[PDB]
Amino acid sequence: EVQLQQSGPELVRPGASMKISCKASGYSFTGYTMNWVKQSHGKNLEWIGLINPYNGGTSYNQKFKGKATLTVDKSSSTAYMELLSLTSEDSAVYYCARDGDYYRYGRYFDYWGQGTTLTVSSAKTTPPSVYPLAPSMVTLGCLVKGYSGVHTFPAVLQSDLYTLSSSVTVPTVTCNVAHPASSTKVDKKIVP
Amino acid sequence: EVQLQQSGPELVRPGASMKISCKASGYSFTGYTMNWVKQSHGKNLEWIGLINPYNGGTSYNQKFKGKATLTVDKSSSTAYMELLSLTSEDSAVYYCARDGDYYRYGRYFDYWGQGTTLTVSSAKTTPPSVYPLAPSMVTLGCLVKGYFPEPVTVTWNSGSLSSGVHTFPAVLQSDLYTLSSSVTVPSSTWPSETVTCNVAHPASSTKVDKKIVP
Amino acid sequence: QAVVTQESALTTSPGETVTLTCRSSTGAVTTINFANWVQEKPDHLFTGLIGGINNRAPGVPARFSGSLIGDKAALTITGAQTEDEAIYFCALWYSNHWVFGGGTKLTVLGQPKSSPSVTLFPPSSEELETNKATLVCTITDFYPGVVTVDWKVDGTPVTQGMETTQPSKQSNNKYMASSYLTLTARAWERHSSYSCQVTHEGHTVEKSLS
Amino acid sequence: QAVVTQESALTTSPGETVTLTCRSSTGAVTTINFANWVQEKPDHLFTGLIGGINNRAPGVPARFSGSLIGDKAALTITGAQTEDEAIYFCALWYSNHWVFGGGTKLTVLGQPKSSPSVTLFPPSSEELETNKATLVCTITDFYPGVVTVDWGMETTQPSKQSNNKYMASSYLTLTARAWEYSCQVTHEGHTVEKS
Amino acid sequence: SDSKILAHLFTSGYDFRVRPPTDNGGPVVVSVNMLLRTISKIDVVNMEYSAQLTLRESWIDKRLSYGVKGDGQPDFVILTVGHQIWMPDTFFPNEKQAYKHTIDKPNVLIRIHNDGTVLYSVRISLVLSCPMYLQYYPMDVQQCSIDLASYAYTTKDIEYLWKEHSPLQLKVGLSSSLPSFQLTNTSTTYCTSVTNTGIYSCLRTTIQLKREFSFYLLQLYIPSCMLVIVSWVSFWFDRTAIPARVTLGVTTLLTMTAQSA
Amino acid sequence: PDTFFPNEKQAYKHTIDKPNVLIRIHNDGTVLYSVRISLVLSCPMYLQYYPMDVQQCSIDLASYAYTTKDIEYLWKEHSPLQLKVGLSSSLPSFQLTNTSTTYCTSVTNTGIYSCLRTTIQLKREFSFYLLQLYIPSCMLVIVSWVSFWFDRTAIPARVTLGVTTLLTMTAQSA
Amino acid sequence: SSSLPSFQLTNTSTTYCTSVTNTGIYSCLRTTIQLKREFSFYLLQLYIPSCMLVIVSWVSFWFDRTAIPARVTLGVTTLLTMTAQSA
Amino acid sequence: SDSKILAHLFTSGYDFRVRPPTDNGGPVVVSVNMLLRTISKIDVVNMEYSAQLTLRESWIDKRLSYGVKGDGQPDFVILTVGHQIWM
Ligand SMILES: CC[C@H](C)[C@H]1O[C@]2(CC[C@@H]1C)C[C@@H]1C[C@@H](C/C=C(\C)[C@@H](O[C@H]3C[C@H](OC)[C@@H](O[C@H]4C[C@H](OC)[C@@H](O)[C@H](C)O4)[C@H](C)O3)[C@@H](C)/C=C/C=C3\CO[C@@H]4[C@H](O)C(C)=C[C@@H](C(=O)O1)[C@]34O)O2
Ligand SMILES: *[C@@H]1O[C@H](CO)[C@@H](O)[C@H](O)[C@H]1NC(C)=O
Ligand SMILES: *[C@@H]1O[C@H](CO)[C@@H](O)[C@H](O)[C@H]1NC(C)=O
Ligand SMILES: N[C@@H](CCC(=O)O)C(=O)O
Ligand SMILES: N[C@@H](CCC(=O)O)C(=O)O
Repeated sequence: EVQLQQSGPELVRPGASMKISCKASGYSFTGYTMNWVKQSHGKNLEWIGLINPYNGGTSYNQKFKGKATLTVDKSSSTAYMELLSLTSEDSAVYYCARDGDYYRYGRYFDYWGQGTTLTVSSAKTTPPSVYPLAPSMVTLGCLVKGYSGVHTFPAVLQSDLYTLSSSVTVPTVTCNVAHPASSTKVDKKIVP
Repeated sequence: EVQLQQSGPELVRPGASMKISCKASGYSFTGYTMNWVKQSHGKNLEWIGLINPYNGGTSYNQKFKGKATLTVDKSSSTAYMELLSLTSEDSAVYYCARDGDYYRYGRYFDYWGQGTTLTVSSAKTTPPSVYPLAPSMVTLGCLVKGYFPEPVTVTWNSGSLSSGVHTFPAVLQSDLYTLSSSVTVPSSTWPSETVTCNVAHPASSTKVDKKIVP
Repeated sequence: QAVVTQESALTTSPGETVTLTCRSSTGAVTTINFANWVQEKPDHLFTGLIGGINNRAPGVPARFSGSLIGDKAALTITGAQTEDEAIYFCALWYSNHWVFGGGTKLTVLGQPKSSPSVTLFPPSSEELETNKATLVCTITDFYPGVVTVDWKVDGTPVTQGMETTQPSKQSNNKYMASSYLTLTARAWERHSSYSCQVTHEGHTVEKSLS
Repeated sequence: QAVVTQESALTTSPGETVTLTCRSSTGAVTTINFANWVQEKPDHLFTGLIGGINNRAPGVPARFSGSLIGDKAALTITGAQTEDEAIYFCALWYSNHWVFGGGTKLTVLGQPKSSPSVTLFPPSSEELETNKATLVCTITDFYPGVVTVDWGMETTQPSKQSNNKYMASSYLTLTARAWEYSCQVTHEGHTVEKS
Repeated sequence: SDSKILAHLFTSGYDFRVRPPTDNGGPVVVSVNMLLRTISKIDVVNMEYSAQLTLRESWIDKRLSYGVKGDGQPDFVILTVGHQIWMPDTFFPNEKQAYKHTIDKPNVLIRIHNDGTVLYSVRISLVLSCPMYLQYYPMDVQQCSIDLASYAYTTKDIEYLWKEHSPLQLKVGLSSSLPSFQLTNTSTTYCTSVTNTGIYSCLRTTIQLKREFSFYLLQLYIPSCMLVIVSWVSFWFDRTAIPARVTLGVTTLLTMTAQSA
Repeated sequence: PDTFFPNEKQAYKHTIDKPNVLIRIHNDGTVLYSVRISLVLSCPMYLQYYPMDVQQCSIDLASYAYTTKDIEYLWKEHSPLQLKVGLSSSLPSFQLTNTSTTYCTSVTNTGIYSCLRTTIQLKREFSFYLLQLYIPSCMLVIVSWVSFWFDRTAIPARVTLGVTTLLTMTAQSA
Repeated sequence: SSSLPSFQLTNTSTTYCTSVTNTGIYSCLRTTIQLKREFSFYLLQLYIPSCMLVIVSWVSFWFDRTAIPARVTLGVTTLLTMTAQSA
Repeated sequence: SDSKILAHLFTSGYDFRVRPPTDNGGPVVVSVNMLLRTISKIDVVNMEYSAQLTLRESWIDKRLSYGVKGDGQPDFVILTVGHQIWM
């Protein structure tokens, strides 16, 4: 069985540059060319470029011309990708997807990696700003900002910080908002 | 012995398109190129086009460029012909005629098929309207008019008077076929001897008789 | 465009030598026309005789032979037989396609010539109720089976509305045909005299009605 | 520039035949676009299905098949299975690079459908004080996990619950002065709206 | 008419060095048909084979359209000499030797259809390398190929696609000019590869050659059995007359060597 | 006419000192074109009767670009094919028994192309195979018989004969 | 390497060969390939058949010293054959 | 665009016979890449071998610069026929 194991997740400051790997095993590494795909929260899947292990030859998407640099280490069967001048926009999950054909370009995808999550941020710890929300069964809400029926929804990214709310259906209602990294726990009484 | 058996007769409505076949046997099918000829009642013989079985290569008459599409199925030794956007003008008998030379174009005809009669009419199943045809020797006749589809059957005196009867070929006068049928008898037997013509259209179970009065 | 021309029909006795001709309208029939000759027996039986350069179909009798007599293609049957009686189409090759002729109905005489029996029927008052007039003209007992049907309405010859069937062998080996005339109900009342004339072997047989 | 378009989401029952489509913005999807199809299982599991000329990845089930129906690329699953429920991205090759689509969230049914329970919360007084007003339109209990929020906005990604009915939250951001409204959710049919 | 149509096409500003334009800026799509005429000289020592074929290329060049819908003008116009047309700079990657046939007149055919579609036909004799594997030598099958790709134009400018219907064709008198083998199977594939200068589109036609056995039956197996059997007829000579036995065994053995050599 | 030889594998025009061509333009517009050409044509051979076989080799001639609507080939009416007197004397191994002049017009995917075909019939000379194959083999088989006249006791002589002639037979065949 | 059956391209090098001539000093590059001759052929077509040939010359040590025609026929044949093979 | 860029390069006074100029008057540096395709017919008698290769040469010719920094024009332009370049 073939496998493409990529490096772990990374956190880096803007302006810096880091390099993620993709160790291939289970096949003649130098036979299939490697693609690099970028999945961001803001957009769709983007094709960064590709490299032929046997050849060293590369071809980039005009968009990533200069942002990415594809290399390959034949000895270790690993494909690398440099990312330069990292910014907020570079915060994404980077996959490596193998091409299909044996010692030739087939233009179709085989196996991908588990992905590598790259986070580029320049904000220090911040206490969660809790703002209570309110309008049989009445539903109440509790909004965390810039940080039976217990529904905590996903966390967005508003202005370089996070923000989620908290529904809760019931026939003194209060919500506990804690934050380990900031060491701040706040309560907000839900009043009509 | 070589043989070219074509598909049976076909009836289709205008605008539609059908495909007739030509199964070849008795020779190395892929060796002789096939011609397609169209014989219509309105005109002469027309050459539609030809195809080389071994090659897949085709060459059409400018007239039928787009109307006909020659193909070939090597496995079954069959030559096909598509006909598109069929109209009244496409009503004809289509023959397939083999070329003469072995693995080369000789430009001469060998064997033909029995032919395939293609009838294109948007006509509805219509029974025949029979009209009497009256004038030493006396000649009487019938007129099977405005009927479809063919065929029809005619007799005289329910079969009794079977001598001297002539049932003529049909024609397409108003999109509906039409034929007539005469008979010869001594005058002393008409209007003296009582007589009538029997028409039988099987396509709509219509068996109408019409007496021949002066 | 280019038109191929043949004799409407020809006659010959068993044993004699007859020659059919194939004329090109653009000029003389040259070798690059690859004059072809095809035979059509009754019941739609087609088979090739001559063609190509000087090739002939498998089994074509030795009596059949092709040539370029004058400036048209010839098809000469030396020692005609009874079974040779059929319709012969010739086809010329113009550049990239075939053009057929009108065909020649060769008759091998195995029966005395019989003049046609023409009868012209008046459009039954019956069908006039449908406001439609149809004149039937039955033609029987003639030989050879080749007749020319021409209509006439008050002297002037018919140009439109006429349809004549192809002669057909009847019981007694003679041929028969029928020719119709299409007219509005209005026309029969409007025009008083009609005649269907039939040409056969030269002479003509006229039957009219007022 | 060139944009690839797919159905936001589709539904089908186990055994049936569903078809996803991939549309090109520049024109018809031709063979030199080398239409590719990629599957994404939950937890970021990508694998190729079809692509190239008419090549397919190793192990791709026979039920999967590609074609050029009409003037866009098709991906037909004949005899859908439970495990076939995933997100399908198609990619077209334009000259010298790949362009992906929005993806299609194919759902292979398992639980009876469920209307989305919507509730629109207004901005609290603590926000209007900060000079920044926020609206929260919470959506709970719905299936399949495909809703479309319609009110500066920012809706989260569908996520299953304890009862297997995906949920989500929508955030309409404004300013205190702007503040000085209604959220409608269209879910596979009727449209639940509140003001 | 035809000479006038050609005049109208080159009287304007036409450059045969410029790649034909495209609606969406895409590459030029070149459909390829290939007619194998003869496959000969299958060299097993130098692992190569000779083959003569008619290459047929077809692409659209809107700059050469003259009739568009036409229906009043000739469907296509044969390109006469002295008129330059951009052509795919295609070559054969595995060709070791190649010849165009230009006797009396060059063996080419160029047509310019009203819609701008161009047909290009040319006779070419090739000597292609075909790596052979003789593991089963006497009863082996080899697969030889003809590769076809652009040399200078990358994937953004030129893309090759096999004709949709019958991309590869064989002349009737091919198997009869190939006595030693039997052309069992053919295939039509793509071999587009990514190089250091870019990604180049590539087609690959493949023929499968089955080695005829009758020769090796008669020239190897039969005569060796006949040789081994002779070594046995010495088992029937009295053990006292050993000169006869040795002469047999030794002769057949020596002969066996020669045959193998 | 852009004529070529469909079954030609190699071809050369002769242009020494001056090209070997002749062009004439008659008053009526008729053009004569003559040219020397050396060819290497493919000729599929059938060796069923090898030693005493006859082969039929051909030269095909057709237009490459011009179809049936533009150019049509026809063999000259009188003596289309001619042989130089010193032809059979430069062909020692065979005997040119018969020649024919035919047409091979074919229908291809690009159209219908006119084509001529001249054919020569080659009869393999037998004298060589008589002297180098049959005679020496009979002579070899006959030698294997002279061992039937040696006493049955002297078998070394018999074996030496039978074995030698047998081995030799092999070599000759190879 | 698959089109090179008889050898094995073991090593390559990239060097310079700039030389000083009578017309001046000319820059020069030199690429070098190292070819290792495949042995399987020579094993089967030379060594094996020669050992087999030498071994046959030994089987005459087991024939009675009285039947020398057998011994000579062996020794001489193998010797002659050895010559041919070498040629 | 491309044909225009080529026009601009040869519309001036360009001579393909003149060696490209240099900043310090030094020689033209020609970088060489070599791609061996096939190595065949290794003749031991005539001591020679056959080999097909793709030669790749790269040098700077400031006279042919058209975009300089570019970043607005195509990175490079394929040289069409009819345009002479010192090689
Ligand atoms: C065995 C040698 C002695 C002298 C014997 O010779 C004879 C009889 C007398 C002696 C006892 C005659 C000899 C054949 C051998 C029998 C050999 C076989 C049946 C096969 O081989 C064996 C042994 C071989 O390993 C030596 C072994 O391969 C292994 C090991 C190798 O590495 C050490 C490695 O490379 C390889 C990959 O895996 C193999 C699997 O199996 C057979 C393959 C041999 C064929 C030999 C020949 C074919 O044509 C050759 C030549 O055209 C000729 C004229 C003489 C032949 C010959 O020489 O004939 C010849 O060279 O016996
Ligand atoms: C030569 O002559 C004989 C008898 O005419 C004929 O059978 C044969 O086909 C001819 N050969 C050629 C090649 O013309
Ligand atoms: C090739 O490899 C060998 C390994 O020992 C080395 O000696 C030699 O210098 C290398 N270079 C060449 C000439 O190929
Ligand atoms: N198609 C050629 C381009 C030339 C080059 O790459 O240098 C090749 O790949 O070899
Ligand atoms: N007469 C040429 C024409 C070339 C072509 O058909 O492409 C042939 O042998 O087919």
